[PDB]
Amino acid sequence: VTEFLKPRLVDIEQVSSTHAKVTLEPLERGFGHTLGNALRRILLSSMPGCAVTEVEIDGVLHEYSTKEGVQEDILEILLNLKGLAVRVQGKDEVILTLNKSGIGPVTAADITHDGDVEIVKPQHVICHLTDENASISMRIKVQRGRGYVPASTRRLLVDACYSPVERIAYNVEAARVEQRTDLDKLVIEMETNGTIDPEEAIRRAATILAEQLEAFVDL
Amino acid sequence: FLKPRLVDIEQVSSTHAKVTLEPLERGFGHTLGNALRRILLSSMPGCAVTEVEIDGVLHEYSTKEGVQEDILEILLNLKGLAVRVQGKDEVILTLNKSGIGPVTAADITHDGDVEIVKPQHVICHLTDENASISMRIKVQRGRGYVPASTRIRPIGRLLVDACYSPVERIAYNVEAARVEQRTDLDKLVIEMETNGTIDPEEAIRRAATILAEQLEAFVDL
Amino acid sequence: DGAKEAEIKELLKLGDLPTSGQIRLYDGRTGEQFERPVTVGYMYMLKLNHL
Amino acid sequence: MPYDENGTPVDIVLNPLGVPSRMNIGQILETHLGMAAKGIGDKINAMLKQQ
Amino acid sequence: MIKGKQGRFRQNLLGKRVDYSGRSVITVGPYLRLHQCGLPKKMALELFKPFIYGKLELRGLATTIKAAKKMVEREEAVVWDILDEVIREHPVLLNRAPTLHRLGIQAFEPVLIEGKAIQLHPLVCAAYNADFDGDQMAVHVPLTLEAQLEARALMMSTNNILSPANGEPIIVPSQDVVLGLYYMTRDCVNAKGEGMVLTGPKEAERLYRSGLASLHARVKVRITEYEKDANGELVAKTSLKDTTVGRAILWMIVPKGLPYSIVNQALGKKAISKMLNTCYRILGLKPTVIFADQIMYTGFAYAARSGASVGID
Amino acid sequence: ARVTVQDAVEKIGNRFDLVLVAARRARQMQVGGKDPLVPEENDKTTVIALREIEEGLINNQILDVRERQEQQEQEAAEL
Amino acid sequence: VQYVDASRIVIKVNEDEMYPGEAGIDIYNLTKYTRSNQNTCINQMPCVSLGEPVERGDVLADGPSTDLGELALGQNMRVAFMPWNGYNFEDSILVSERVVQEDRFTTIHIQELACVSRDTKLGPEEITADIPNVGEAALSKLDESGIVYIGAEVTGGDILVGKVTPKDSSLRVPNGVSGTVI
RNA sequence: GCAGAGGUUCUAGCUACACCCUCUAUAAAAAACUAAGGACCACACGA
Ligand SMILES: NCc1c[nH]c2nc(N)[nH]c(=O)c12
Ligand SMILES: [Mg+2]
Repeated sequence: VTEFLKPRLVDIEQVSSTHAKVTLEPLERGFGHTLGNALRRILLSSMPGCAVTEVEIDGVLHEYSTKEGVQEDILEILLNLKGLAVRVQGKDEVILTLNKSGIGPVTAADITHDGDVEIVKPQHVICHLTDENASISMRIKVQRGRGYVPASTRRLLVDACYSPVERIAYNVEAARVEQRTDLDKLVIEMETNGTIDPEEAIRRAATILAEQLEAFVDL
Repeated sequence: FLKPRLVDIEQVSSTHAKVTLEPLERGFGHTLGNALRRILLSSMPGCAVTEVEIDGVLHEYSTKEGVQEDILEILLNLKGLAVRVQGKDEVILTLNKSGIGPVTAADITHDGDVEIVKPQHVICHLTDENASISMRIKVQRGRGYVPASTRIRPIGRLLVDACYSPVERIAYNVEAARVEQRTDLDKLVIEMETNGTIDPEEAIRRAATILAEQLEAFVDL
Repeated sequence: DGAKEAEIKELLKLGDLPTSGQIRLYDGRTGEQFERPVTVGYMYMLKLNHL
Repeated sequence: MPYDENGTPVDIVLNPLGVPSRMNIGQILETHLGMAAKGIGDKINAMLKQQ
Repeated sequence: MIKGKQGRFRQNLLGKRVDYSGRSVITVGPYLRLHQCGLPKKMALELFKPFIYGKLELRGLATTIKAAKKMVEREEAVVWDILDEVIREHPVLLNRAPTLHRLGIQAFEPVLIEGKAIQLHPLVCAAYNADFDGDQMAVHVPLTLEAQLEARALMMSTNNILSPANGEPIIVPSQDVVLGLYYMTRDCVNAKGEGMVLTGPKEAERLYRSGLASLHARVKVRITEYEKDANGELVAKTSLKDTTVGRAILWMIVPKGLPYSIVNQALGKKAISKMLNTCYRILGLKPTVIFADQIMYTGFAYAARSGASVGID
Repeated sequence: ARVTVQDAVEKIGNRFDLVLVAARRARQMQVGGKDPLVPEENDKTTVIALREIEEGLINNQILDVRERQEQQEQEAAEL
Repeated sequence: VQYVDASRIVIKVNEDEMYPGEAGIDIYNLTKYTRSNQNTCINQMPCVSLGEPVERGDVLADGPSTDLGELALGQNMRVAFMPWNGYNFEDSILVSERVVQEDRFTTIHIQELACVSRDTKLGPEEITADIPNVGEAALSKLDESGIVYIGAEVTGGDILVGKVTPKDSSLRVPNGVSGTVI
């Protein structure tokens, strides 16, 4: 009466380090959606990350106003800044801003990883600088926050991208075990920024929900 | 991070009670409410009749003298019968009432392990003083819904579809908590319209467990 | 000679139900509220013998 | 199944697209009036549940 | 007896009743892919009974064919596993009662379902001209390797994207998915999340699920559209385009080859038909099939999330 | 599993011809003891034959050459 | 209502209604589950109890699809007009498991199977359970004479009578048909 | 049926397309083998 089929992770296919498609064959009737919905919201809006997009404006009076001498629009740089994953810094607060720039596309590598910044993708390009002499924008996102916080709620303000998983999809199909009533089979597709592996992100989300249910474990 | 508690469990009525989970953070409360509602509605332990043997009738699709309702009507009434059992999984309850007056769950012989939540509930109406009714109703615990055909001896025993779900209607309301030290916290209040057989706090804790063991699969070994 | 819509609105007003006839609804699976409140009410339903 | 704020799950979900072409707009009026009648019934039941 | 519909030549010679055939009512079951369909468990056991008997004999579970007949009556778990193997790659013809056009009979890969009703993939329901008002489809099982190969090569629904009458997609989305996309691919002057800048369509989907931005709010989001201008080569172009969040989300469904202009409109019914036609013309048939299936899934999901409802007010 | 035969029709232009050539290969695979050249991913012989056409392992000309080679092998067996 | 039962209802007519001689009671034998012309069930359910004053022309017992004297063809059921994941695609209808759990739309179907013993050549068919080469479980449901016991649940393909080919002709449940023998 | 004869069984079972076994005067030791009479007309309903 308390024994329910316990899901087993039959496959954890990783199309890319960022993209994984974990699937559990058994689960229970109408449980795959429940576990999937719970997991989706917890990683999407409650998994903490260290990317504070808002950084100090340099050489621009307004975020909408565009700095001259850089091919990319200021808004295009802001979108790239949101993209940089930045691995969790040991210090929670944002502490790093470096604007060093060179002619052509300027990558995240120039900002560098002072202390625990640990930029996930040096290859990712922050902006394209038309002038070699001009050094501007860049800066580093290092404040820990939970989920996505918009610019309106939270110098230069950018909508925060703290959430590690860029997009997650949960799909349910009915699969019977041997000869039995069909039971929900849930496949979760997770694309991560790159701070953590998608499978590791699933593990982190499960522990976070378990802590909420920790008080009511029936001893 | 913060962890919820069942700070308040108020029994506004015997049928339905409200359960409060105060220390819930933003976003966590709505997720827990939805997951708890789904897991409670889907699969909770419960007690319902599964086999009835009226002494005087052979099949459900027949009438019995002195009984206003049909035998199948008796089975339909007995299907939604408020029964709790603790101890052994299955128990047989015997009903024997004679004379005029509608029979009720109180008329059933009382056993130590089983106590009827709703004695006032009506099974059938005895319209003849001479006539009498005798039956043995078998109650076992199960989950979800089990059709009569899916289950499974003599012609006398009648198979009745079992609805083990004790909860009938469940709603969760998420509103901002009254804590002042840290804002944005939202308390979760869950009201469970139940047949009365299941304890509210126990049902919530059991659902939380079932979610936890189902969730324990995701974390790596 | 049946009820006009105004009479149905008044009857709804008699109950706690909104007079608009649209009640905010939430998904059973996700638990997320549907936009554009849906129409909910009891309509007589018939099963046909073409089982 | 979808559930309203009170938590009552709707038993039948119908495609609303049959209403525009097959102009049986009465079924929408039927649904609204049924909701009103059940609202009356629910208030009566609530009065009856308590003393 | 010789002449007329009553007459044998019309009555039987022209149309002969066939074995391995069955009828049942139709069911939607959107979860199915376009190529596959839903087949009742019990119906399949009767339809594929000779194949089941042969597989049981090859397995050695049934020593004799009389024993195999008894096993099918018993319906033991072993018989159901044997049915799954036979059902895996034997295409089943699905025929609407009035076969006005060749599309009326289309083969599908059968998928075992608990229900007693055949399920037809929703996109092909428009092709059949069938509804779910208790419509009934005859289901036939091709037997020979020639028959199965013919079914998979030509009869299968994926092959007949375009109607024979006109070079237009006959799998054009019909009722619910089009409404869901139209709700998705719509613009509002003011809604929560308006004016934001989004990293990509993935971020648009994440914002929508978070609920911070509605489906139909306009945002400035970059779109990486691949252009097939180089014959057989995809040239990636990334640009900031002022579009709604919903259109950004749908862009993930669209393959890389198609341009972003097609999604930027309202995407009604003629619009989605033109989208499918362009997909078939530019990309291969298989990308077109995947695109159509993804369209149907996304449309149903976002129509359900939309909560479209008809009311007197 | 091949749910789309468009690549196979590229290999055999007639498409109707593709059913016939695939049928001969599939018959050889099932009734005859002929190893599937394409790896079998839990696939029926008809799908394996279609996969072989898509691979280009089997074509109408290739099947004819293999049949002729088998006829020569039968003469060698006769000795 | 002098006496009411599911089988029959007894009304004691008022003296003004009562004719002077040989009168004073009206007995209505309600028809129980009977095979309908369309294989449904005609069930007469009493709607009154003892002591209830019943006026002339009042409905004593509801018939099939009748509720308190009102025609009740079906069930008033909760309806939500929304497109839900495409399950309701063209005109399809979703239904909650709650409806099935409450047996809201469950219907009794009465199927009448007739086995005819005939004066065949080489002797007549024998209705007695003399049939050989049959399962013992099938014979157990049959009585000594071969007729199935009243109220015995049977499944498609199970034997119901004992007709024997004169020296295997016994009627069996049609496949996909099941239920008690009323 | 090696030809004749008998045959376990898993209705009946050298032909229905059939098939196999053992045995030498007649049945008895053994496993593998296979699909049944439905005509016409009205009414009603569903697509
Ligand atoms: N049809 C032939 C036949 C009848 N009885 C049989 N018994 C056995 N062992 N073998 C058979 O071949 C036969
Ligand atoms: Mg139709």
